[PDB]
Amino acid sequence: NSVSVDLPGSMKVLVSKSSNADGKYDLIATVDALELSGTSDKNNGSGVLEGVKADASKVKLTISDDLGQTTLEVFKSDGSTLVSKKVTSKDKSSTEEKFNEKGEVSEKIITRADGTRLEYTGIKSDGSGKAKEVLKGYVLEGTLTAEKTTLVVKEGTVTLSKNISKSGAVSVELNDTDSSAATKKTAAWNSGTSTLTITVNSKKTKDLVFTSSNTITVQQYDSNGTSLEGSAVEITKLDEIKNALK
Repeated sequence: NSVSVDLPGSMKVLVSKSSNADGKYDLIATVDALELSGTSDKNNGSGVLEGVKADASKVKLTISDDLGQTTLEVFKSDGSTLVSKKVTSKDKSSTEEKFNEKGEVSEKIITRADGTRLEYTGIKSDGSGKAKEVLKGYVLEGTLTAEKTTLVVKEGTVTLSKNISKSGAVSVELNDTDSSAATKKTAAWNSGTSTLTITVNSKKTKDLVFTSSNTITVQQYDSNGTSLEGSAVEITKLDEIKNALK
Protein backbone atom coordinates (compact mmCIF):
# COMPACT_ATOMS: atom_id res chain seq x y z
CA ASN A 1 0.00 0.00 0.00
CA SER A 2 1.66 3.30 1.14
CA VAL A 3 5.31 3.81 0.53
CA SER A 4 7.80 4.45 3.40
CA VAL A 5 10.33 7.22 2.79
CA ASP A 6 13.43 7.89 4.98
CA LEU A 7 13.94 11.55 5.84
CA PRO A 8 16.69 13.81 7.20
CA GLY A 9 16.37 14.16 10.96
CA SER A 10 15.75 10.50 11.60
CA MET A 11 12.11 10.60 10.56
CA LYS A 12 9.96 8.61 8.14
CA VAL A 13 6.93 9.57 6.08
CA LEU A 14 4.35 7.30 4.46
CA VAL A 15 3.09 8.46 1.08
CA SER A 16 -0.08 7.14 -0.60
CA LYS A 17 0.45 4.80 -3.48
CA SER A 18 -1.70 6.91 -5.76
CA SER A 19 -3.20 10.34 -5.98
CA ASN A 20 -6.70 11.60 -5.08
CA ALA A 21 -9.25 13.19 -7.46
CA ASP A 22 -7.32 16.48 -7.33
CA GLY A 23 -4.02 14.75 -8.14
CA LYS A 24 -2.67 15.00 -4.60
CA TYR A 25 -0.94 12.43 -2.41
CA ASP A 26 -1.74 11.76 1.24
CA LEU A 27 1.12 11.88 3.77
CA ILE A 28 1.31 10.42 7.28
CA ALA A 29 4.12 10.46 9.80
CA THR A 30 4.54 9.76 13.49
CA VAL A 31 7.07 11.90 15.33
CA ASP A 32 7.70 10.85 18.92
CA ALA A 33 4.13 9.58 19.37
CA LEU A 34 2.48 12.44 17.55
CA GLU A 35 0.49 11.64 14.46
CA LEU A 36 0.95 14.13 11.61
CA SER A 37 -0.93 14.25 8.30
CA GLY A 38 -0.98 16.24 5.12
CA THR A 39 -1.39 16.25 1.37
CA SER A 40 1.14 16.94 -1.33
CA ASP A 41 1.52 17.83 -5.02
CA LYS A 42 4.37 15.32 -5.21
CA ASN A 43 4.59 11.57 -4.85
CA ASN A 44 8.02 11.22 -3.21
CA GLY A 45 7.37 12.05 0.47
CA SER A 46 7.87 15.81 0.16
CA GLY A 47 5.38 18.37 1.41
CA VAL A 48 3.79 19.53 4.61
CA LEU A 49 2.29 17.55 7.48
CA GLU A 50 0.53 18.93 10.53
CA GLY A 51 -0.65 17.83 13.93
CA VAL A 52 -0.79 18.91 17.53
CA LYS A 53 0.96 18.19 20.80
CA ALA A 54 -1.00 16.76 23.73
CA ASP A 55 -1.03 20.36 25.09
CA ALA A 56 -2.57 21.68 21.84
CA SER A 57 0.60 23.36 20.47
CA LYS A 58 0.56 23.18 16.65
CA VAL A 59 3.22 21.01 14.95
CA LYS A 60 4.31 21.26 11.31
CA LEU A 61 6.76 19.04 9.44
CA THR A 62 7.98 20.48 6.11
CA ILE A 63 9.97 18.19 3.80
CA SER A 64 11.72 19.88 0.87
CA ASP A 65 10.74 18.86 -2.66
CA ASP A 66 13.92 16.83 -3.24
CA LEU A 67 13.90 15.27 0.27
CA GLY A 68 17.13 17.01 1.14
CA GLN A 69 15.93 19.02 4.16
CA THR A 70 13.33 18.77 6.89
CA THR A 71 11.92 21.39 9.22
CA LEU A 72 9.98 20.48 12.39
CA GLU A 73 8.19 23.45 13.98
CA VAL A 74 6.10 23.87 17.08
CA PHE A 75 3.81 26.88 17.54
CA LYS A 76 1.47 28.26 20.12
CA SER A 77 -1.97 26.62 20.11
CA ASP A 78 -3.40 29.23 17.68
CA GLY A 79 -0.54 28.55 15.22
CA SER A 80 0.69 32.11 15.30
CA THR A 81 4.00 32.35 17.14
CA LEU A 82 6.89 29.87 16.92
CA VAL A 83 7.95 28.07 20.02
CA SER A 84 10.64 25.80 18.51
CA LYS A 85 12.20 24.96 15.16
CA LYS A 86 14.53 22.16 14.08
CA VAL A 87 16.04 22.21 10.57
CA THR A 88 18.07 19.27 9.31
CA SER A 89 20.02 20.18 6.17
CA LYS A 90 21.28 17.87 3.40
CA ASP A 91 24.63 17.25 5.11
CA LYS A 92 22.61 16.07 8.12
CA SER A 93 23.72 19.03 10.24
CA SER A 94 20.93 20.54 12.30
CA THR A 95 19.90 23.76 13.89
CA GLU A 96 17.48 23.68 16.85
CA GLU A 97 15.98 26.95 18.09
CA LYS A 98 13.73 28.09 20.90
CA PHE A 99 11.81 31.37 20.72
CA ASN A 100 10.43 33.80 23.26
CA GLU A 101 6.87 35.24 23.38
CA LYS A 102 7.66 37.74 20.58
CA GLY A 103 9.04 34.98 18.34
CA GLU A 104 12.62 36.07 18.91
CA VAL A 105 15.25 33.37 19.06
CA SER A 106 16.43 32.72 22.61
CA GLU A 107 18.50 29.54 22.11
CA LYS A 108 20.22 28.02 19.07
CA ILE A 109 21.98 24.66 19.04
CA ILE A 110 23.96 23.85 15.89
CA THR A 111 24.92 20.18 15.54
CA ARG A 112 27.51 19.60 12.84
CA ALA A 113 27.43 16.42 10.74
CA ASP A 114 30.33 15.09 12.86
CA GLY A 115 28.44 15.60 16.11
CA THR A 116 30.34 18.59 17.40
CA ARG A 117 28.08 21.46 18.43
CA LEU A 118 27.81 25.20 18.87
CA GLU A 119 25.41 26.10 21.66
CA TYR A 120 24.08 29.64 21.93
CA THR A 121 22.01 30.34 25.00
CA GLY A 122 20.44 33.38 26.66
CA ILE A 123 20.20 35.10 23.30
CA LYS A 124 18.92 38.69 23.56
CA SER A 125 17.27 40.92 21.01
CA ASP A 126 20.61 42.31 19.84
CA GLY A 127 21.87 38.78 19.01
CA SER A 128 24.24 38.66 22.00
CA GLY A 129 24.37 35.62 24.30
CA LYS A 130 26.49 32.92 25.82
CA ALA A 131 28.40 30.48 23.59
CA LYS A 132 29.88 27.00 23.94
CA GLU A 133 31.60 24.79 21.41
CA VAL A 134 31.26 21.11 22.20
CA LEU A 135 34.11 19.13 20.69
CA LYS A 136 35.15 15.51 20.99
CA GLY A 137 36.49 15.27 24.51
CA TYR A 138 36.07 18.85 25.76
CA VAL A 139 34.08 22.09 25.63
CA LEU A 140 35.18 25.69 24.88
CA GLU A 141 33.21 28.55 26.44
CA GLY A 142 32.66 32.15 25.68
CA THR A 143 30.27 34.74 24.28
CA LEU A 144 28.23 35.67 21.26
CA THR A 145 27.66 39.06 19.70
CA ALA A 146 26.20 39.93 16.32
CA GLU A 147 29.80 40.33 15.06
CA LYS A 148 31.41 37.14 16.32
CA THR A 149 31.56 34.24 18.69
CA THR A 150 34.60 34.34 21.03
CA LEU A 151 35.64 31.23 22.92
CA VAL A 152 38.37 31.65 25.54
CA VAL A 153 40.91 29.56 27.42
CA LYS A 154 43.13 31.08 30.12
CA GLU A 155 46.41 29.71 31.47
CA GLY A 156 48.73 31.89 33.57
CA THR A 157 48.78 35.34 31.99
CA VAL A 158 47.88 33.91 28.55
CA THR A 159 44.44 34.22 27.00
CA LEU A 160 43.68 32.14 23.86
CA SER A 161 40.68 33.32 21.91
CA LYS A 162 39.02 31.37 19.12
CA ASN A 163 36.82 33.67 17.08
CA ILE A 164 34.06 32.60 14.70
CA SER A 165 32.87 35.55 12.63
CA LYS A 166 29.20 36.12 11.82
CA SER A 167 30.00 34.61 8.39
CA GLY A 168 31.62 31.49 9.90
CA ALA A 169 35.31 32.32 9.46
CA VAL A 170 37.57 30.96 12.22
CA SER A 171 40.54 32.88 13.46
CA VAL A 172 42.56 32.51 16.64
CA GLU A 173 44.61 34.96 18.70
CA LEU A 174 46.80 34.78 21.77
CA ASN A 175 47.43 37.65 24.20
CA ASP A 176 49.81 37.41 27.18
CA THR A 177 50.12 40.07 29.90
CA ASP A 178 53.42 38.58 31.16
CA SER A 179 55.86 41.34 32.08
CA SER A 180 58.92 39.12 31.53
CA ALA A 181 60.40 39.44 28.06
CA ALA A 182 61.97 35.97 28.41
CA THR A 183 58.70 34.08 29.06
CA LYS A 184 56.02 36.19 27.27
CA LYS A 185 54.12 34.29 24.55
CA THR A 186 53.07 35.92 21.27
CA ALA A 187 51.42 34.27 18.30
CA ALA A 188 50.65 34.70 14.62
CA TRP A 189 47.62 33.34 12.80
CA ASN A 190 47.84 31.83 9.28
CA SER A 191 44.36 31.67 7.73
CA GLY A 192 45.71 29.63 4.81
CA THR A 193 46.58 26.64 7.02
CA SER A 194 44.35 27.46 10.05
CA THR A 195 47.48 27.53 12.19
CA LEU A 196 48.47 29.61 15.22
CA THR A 197 52.26 29.74 15.64
CA ILE A 198 53.41 30.57 19.15
CA THR A 199 56.74 32.34 19.78
CA VAL A 200 58.68 32.78 23.01
CA ASN A 201 61.94 34.78 23.25
CA SER A 202 62.06 35.27 19.51
CA LYS A 203 61.81 31.57 18.54
CA LYS A 204 58.84 29.63 17.31
CA THR A 205 57.79 27.03 19.93
CA LYS A 206 54.54 25.42 18.75
CA ASP A 207 51.98 25.23 15.99
CA LEU A 208 48.32 24.89 17.05
CA VAL A 209 46.25 23.75 14.07
CA PHE A 210 42.46 24.20 14.04
CA THR A 211 41.47 21.51 11.57
CA SER A 212 38.54 21.23 9.19
CA SER A 213 37.51 18.18 11.24
CA ASN A 214 36.80 20.41 14.28
CA THR A 215 39.83 19.23 16.16
CA ILE A 216 42.94 20.98 17.45
CA THR A 217 46.43 19.61 17.12
CA VAL A 218 49.75 20.75 18.66
CA GLN A 219 53.26 20.26 17.31
CA GLN A 220 56.53 21.59 18.69
CA TYR A 221 59.46 23.20 16.89
CA ASP A 222 63.01 22.06 17.35
CA SER A 223 65.16 24.23 19.62
CA ASN A 224 66.36 26.01 16.42
CA GLY A 225 62.91 27.67 16.25
CA THR A 226 62.67 26.93 12.52
CA SER A 227 61.89 23.26 11.87
CA LEU A 228 59.00 21.28 13.26
CA GLU A 229 59.86 18.18 15.09
CA GLY A 230 58.08 14.94 15.66
CA SER A 231 54.46 14.75 14.68
CA ALA A 232 51.33 16.69 15.62
CA VAL A 233 49.28 15.47 18.56
CA GLU A 234 45.50 15.83 18.70
CA ILE A 235 44.11 17.58 21.76
CA THR A 236 41.68 15.34 23.68
CA LYS A 237 40.89 17.44 26.77
CA LEU A 238 40.83 21.09 27.84
CA ASP A 239 43.76 20.53 30.16
CA GLU A 240 45.92 19.76 27.10
CA ILE A 241 45.09 23.13 25.55
CA LYS A 242 46.15 24.76 28.78
CA ASN A 243 49.38 22.78 28.64
CA ALA A 244 50.09 24.11 25.16
CA LEU A 245 49.73 27.68 26.56
CA LYS A 246 52.28 27.24 29.35
